[PDB]
Order: sequence, then structure tokens, then C-alpha cells
Amino acid sequence: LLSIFISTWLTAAGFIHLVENSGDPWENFQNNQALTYWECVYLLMVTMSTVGYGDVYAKTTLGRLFMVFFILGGLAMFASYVPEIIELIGNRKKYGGSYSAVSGRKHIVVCGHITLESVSNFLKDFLHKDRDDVNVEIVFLHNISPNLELEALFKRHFTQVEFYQGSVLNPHDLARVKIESADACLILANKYCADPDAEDASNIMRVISIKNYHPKIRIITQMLQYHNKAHLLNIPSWNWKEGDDAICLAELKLGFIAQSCLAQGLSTMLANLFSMRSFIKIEEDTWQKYYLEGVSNEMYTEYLSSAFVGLSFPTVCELCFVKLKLLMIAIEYKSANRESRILINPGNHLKIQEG
Amino acid sequence: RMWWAFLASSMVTFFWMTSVKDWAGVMISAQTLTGRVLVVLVFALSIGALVIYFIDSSNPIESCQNFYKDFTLQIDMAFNVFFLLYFGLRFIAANDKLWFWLEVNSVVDFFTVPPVFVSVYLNRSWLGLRFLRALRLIQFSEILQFLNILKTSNSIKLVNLLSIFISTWLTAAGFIHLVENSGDPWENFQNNQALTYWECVYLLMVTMSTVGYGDVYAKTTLGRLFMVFFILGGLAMFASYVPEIIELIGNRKKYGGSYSAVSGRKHIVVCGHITLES
Amino acid sequence: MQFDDTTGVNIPIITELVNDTNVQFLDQDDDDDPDTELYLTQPFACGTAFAVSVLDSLMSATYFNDNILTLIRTLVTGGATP
Repeated sequence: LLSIFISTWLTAAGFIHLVENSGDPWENFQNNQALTYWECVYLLMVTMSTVGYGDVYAKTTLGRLFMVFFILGGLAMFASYVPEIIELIGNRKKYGGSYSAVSGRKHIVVCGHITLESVSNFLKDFLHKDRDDVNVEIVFLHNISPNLELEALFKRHFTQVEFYQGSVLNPHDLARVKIESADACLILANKYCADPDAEDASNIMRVISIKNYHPKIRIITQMLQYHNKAHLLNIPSWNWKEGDDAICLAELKLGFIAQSCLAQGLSTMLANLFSMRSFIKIEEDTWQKYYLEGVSNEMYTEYLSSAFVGLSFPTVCELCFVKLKLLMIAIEYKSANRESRILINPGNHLKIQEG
Repeated sequence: RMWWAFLASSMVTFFWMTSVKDWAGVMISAQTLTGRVLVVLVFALSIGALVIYFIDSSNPIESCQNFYKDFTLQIDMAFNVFFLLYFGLRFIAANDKLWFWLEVNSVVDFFTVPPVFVSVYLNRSWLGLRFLRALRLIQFSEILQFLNILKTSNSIKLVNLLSIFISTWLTAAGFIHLVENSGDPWENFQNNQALTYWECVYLLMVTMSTVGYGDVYAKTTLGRLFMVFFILGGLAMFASYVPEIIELIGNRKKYGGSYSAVSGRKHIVVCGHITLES
Repeated sequence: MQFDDTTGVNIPIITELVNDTNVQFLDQDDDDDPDTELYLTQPFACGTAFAVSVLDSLMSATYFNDNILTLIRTLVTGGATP
């Protein structure tokens, strides 16, 4: 294209230069014009950009005739030869590239099914106003390009969210999101599907791929059944103790209802105990005024003091309640015989072990 | 005429440390409140220096400038000192020591400050490549985020497009203004043309809109050459950088908005399945 | 799976695969790189993974010699006589 452009431009400039140097035969060459070739190239570049200064212009009628024919030939070259070829050099890729590894930004890679509904709640309760020290840049990676609603959603969180297009099976795509160094990778899953063993085994495949790339990453995934979660203990690189954990939607979603059948309303407590929710100060004596005084309470894990060692569990609960106003729901008992097993409200017979 | 004493010097100029290279490394990124103020104060003084060049256009290209004179000239030199002490720390603080040798933020400073720091020893002034400092206006959208006005990234892309438009337009206008003020070397500078900078900006705005009056036009052959290259560079900027980005600011929503509650118009809301037949 | 009288990792298996860039998942042992030639891949070399796509190479090898295919067809099928 550049060669045919420059060749046509220089050829027509040379032709009109030759015409304008000589005069006119019917005027017996009495109407010449003195034009250097560089000024003539200036003329036929000003012309084909439709600027048209007029500092240098054709003065021979035979030259004006060639200019009339040549602007039509230039448009016929422009409307029929280039304008589809220009559009072939106009398909810029929307979501490509890689991640820029800014230091101090442990980029969480989130993959698996990604939709406005699934991502929005997660983004609302993850990138919340009441977090402490969030310097963490979420990197979504998914092969289907998003619709316009996700464009509007990602534009809202501009400083923390980057989307990328591609699978998590091609290890080149994992090399683009810098999966090798990341605090953890979270694989989401659809709430609904035609077959739960489709997306269950697909997420197991994604866990296999991500641990095959870098075997020292924490993966927090989702499952849709309970009988498909045993395939995660299949992988030798998957260590639950190391902190790689799988959240089963069916077990938790339809376990909360089961515990609620015992205690009417436990789901509200165990959902407000873990969502980072904003306290709104209500002055008026409503039920909300008494409700929002427990929403701002959350769950923490903590090692115990040495002074509590050897005592009984209700004694330490009594001290932690009256003295420090902290409720100890459960403790971890670790023995050589068995893997440490969380015990909730352990009986007085059980005593505290050191550390 | 020692115009080449500045330009050739500019061309030849173009031709335990691991803990002090990262002392300002936190100040490069937008991590502290202190790292903001460095880019803000190199940008505001770049604006101030650009103003001097705009005032300098009236002045003759080559002149004698001493130390005890008009204070604009005296504070211009302190601006240049602050500039060199600003971008001098990033020679060792740059991770890549290869692409700093051709960085657009570095070539813009190779050509302005070394003519000044040679001209101090000469006690003169030539209207050198001081128009180039508007190329730092691409860092405008960097510092307008920090004042918490640009938060929607569509506004940030709009500010980026307007900034690169105005910066390219003013830079090319300054370049062709410098070319048309002087004459031609092969004609021994006998073919000058007297152009104010505002008329020159008028010229290169009439040009890139493909209007082309011709009340003001290039008369130097070296100027006409730059106009030929610059209209192709403007179309190459127009056909390959903007025309997809313009279309990103062209998706207007068909059926949005709300209802205007005109009094006396009890508006029946009809919802549910809606089709031409029903 | 585990058994007593051992560990199920010693069990000889062949699975059929449908992708070239999918064979590295079969092999628990670490490999030098994710981007490994299929021939160089540990599972293929051991012979515990038959990719279906390498048969697509035989159409090349049948092109350049008329007798490769009848050789494989009589070596493998066990006398596939017409």
C-alpha cells in the first residue's frame, strides 16, 4: 500500500511537473510556469489530502485538466482499493496483553464462570469501604468477552480490577496473568447449569491446570455437589492444610437451612458474621436500631495467651467474656494421633493445650 | 550565527547505590502523598516554561542575555535547574537502562536544558527547541486523577485524547514556527518569513481540519517539507489512533431516561410481554 | 486408590486424550516446563497417554510413502486382510 501510494503520487507529480514546465501548444508554449519538482510534490500532496492552499497551483489549462482527472482518479483509488484494506488494519484486540507486576500488589487471579450477577456480589463484599489495608488488584481471566453491563461494572472499579480474555488451560494464558506469583487464585462456579457434573469436573480441571503450572498457590474454588468434591483430594499437589480450600455451594447453602431448622434465624447470623457490612447509625428507636448493633461483629482466629494453658474451657470463656468482652466460639485441639479437629463449645472435661 | 552551537551540542548530548536508587522509587509510583507532588511540580513548571516560549516568540531568535536582567529569564534558568535535578535521578532509578536512551520523556529534555546550560557560559539566548516542553502535557491526565476529578475512565480517555491532540498540535506548530522564522541554510537564511506563534497555530489548525485557506502558508522549502510529512502523520494519527476511540464515545443508548410528569397526564404504565400484534 | 497385601500409582493405565496441550495433567511428577513438546512430555514418553491427534500426523507419513499405512495396519490390527 505504501509503495503504490508513493509510486502513484510521485508519478502523477512528475507528469503534472512536465506539463506545467512547458506551455500550451494551442498557445504555442507561451503560458509556462516555473515549478521545481519538490514544490510540485508539495502540490500533489496538498491536493490528495483535500487541503488546497493555493500558494502553488496549476496555470496551464492542460494542467488543470489533468488535475480534474487526477482528483477523480485519486478518489477512485481511495474509495475502491484502500477503504476495505484500511479496515483490515483496524481490528484492534479488545482484551489482550498481560499484567504489569506492580510491587506490593498481590494480584488475585479469579477465573471460572464470570457474570455480572456472580461477580457483583463478590466485588461488593470484597472491595468494600470498610476494609483495612486492601492493596490487591483483582485479575479476571475468561474466554468469553463480556457484554456491555460488565463494561459498566468494570468501569466502576477502575483502580482495582483488570479483565483478560483467554482460558486457564493454555499455560501461555496463565503466563499472561502472572499466575506464578499471586497471593491466591479463586475459581468461581455457576449457580445453575444443565448438569452439575459439567461445571464441577470443569472446575476440577481448572484446579489441575493451575496447580500444574505453579504447585505453591492457594486455590479457593467452588463445587456444586458434595460427591464431586472428593476429586480434589485426588490431586497430590492439593494440600487443604496448606490453605487450599474448596467451598461447596450445596453443602453450605443447604446446610445453613438445616441448621436453621434447629435454630430459627441462624442463617442471618452466620451470613452477617462474615460479610463486611457498613454500619448505619440509626437514632430512632426501631428494630433496626437493635439489629445493627450485632451486624458489626465478625469472626477472627487468634492464638491463646500462655496464662490460659491448662485451664478449663468454660473458665477461659468466662475470662474472655467478662474481662475482655470476647466470645470464644471454638478451639483447635492438635494431637499426634489425629489431625487437629476444631471443637465448638468444648466441654469442661477438655482442657487447654499449649499454643 | 551560533544556532548550530546549540543544536549540534544537543545532538552530541543525545549521542550502596542499590538502596539510594530506590529512595525515590516509592516516590515514582502513586503510593505516597509525597510522590504526587513531584510530578505535579514538574508539570506546573512545564506549563510555566511553555508560557515563556509563547512570550519568547515576539523576541528575536538569537539574543544576548545576562544574569542581572528581566526576572522571567532569571527564573527560567532556575526552572531548568529544577528540571535537570528532577529527571537526573531517574537515570540510575530506571529499571531498564536501554530504553531511557530513546525515551520520549528524555529526548524532550535532551534538547532544552543542555542548550541553556551551555548558554549560561555563553551569556546569550537563542530561541531553541523550547516549544517541545508541551509534550509533557501527556502527563496531564496523570495528575488530574490525583485531584479526584477524573474517576470515570471514559473521562480519563477523553482527557487523554484532548491532551495528546493539543500537545501534538502545539508541538508541531512550534516546530514549523521555528522553521519558518529562520530562512534556509542552502539559501543562507535569505528566505525567512515573519510569523507570530498564534498565526502559526491558526495555520496548523486550519491544516488538520482540511480547510486550507492560504492566508498564511509555508514559504520555506524546508517548511513545506515538514507540512507534507505532517499531514501524513496527522492522518496516520487520525486513521489508526482515534477512529476506534471515537466510536467508543459513540454508543448512545436508544431507550433510556425517564418520564416527564406533565400535570393532567395520568400516565398508564403498561408492562409484560409487548409485541406489535398484542 | 490404595490397596493392601499397595499404592495405586503403580497401576499401568492408558487414557485416550483429545488435545495435545492436555497431556501434562496425567503425570504427578514435576516437568521442566508447561510448554513441553508432546513427544518430550513425560506421560507420552512413558506410554501412559495416547493422544488422538498424533494419528493426524500419519496422513503426512502416508503421503510420502505408500507402504507405511499397510505396515502399521498389519503390525497393529493383527492381519487385517482385505
